[PDB]
Amino acid sequence: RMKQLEDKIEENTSKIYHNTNEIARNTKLVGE
Amino acid sequence: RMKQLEDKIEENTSKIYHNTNEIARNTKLVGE
Amino acid sequence: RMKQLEDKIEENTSKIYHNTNEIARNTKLVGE
Ligand SMILES: [Cl-]
Ligand SMILES: [Cl-]
Repeated sequence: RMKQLEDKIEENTSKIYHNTNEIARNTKLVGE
Repeated sequence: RMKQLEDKIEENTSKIYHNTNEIARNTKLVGE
Repeated sequence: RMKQLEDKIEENTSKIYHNTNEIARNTKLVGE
């Protein structure tokens, strides 16, 4: 199971990575 | 411990799911 | 390995925590 769990953690890390970039884009677009 | 760790991973997956939707809403609202 | 995996999960939890706050800021700034 542990390798799969490491898989799942990495899938979450990747989703977070992309979300962080999208948030940054929104932050810039709402900024003055 | 492993079942609890799977729990925690799922709690993070769920938080990511909701954040992704909220980010999408912000993206649309900042869009032209 | 399990302690390290718990580490990694917590690093993701922390990234999510900060992203949630930033999303909230963007939500308020796009709000009427
Ligand atoms: Cl995770
Ligand atoms: Cl956002």
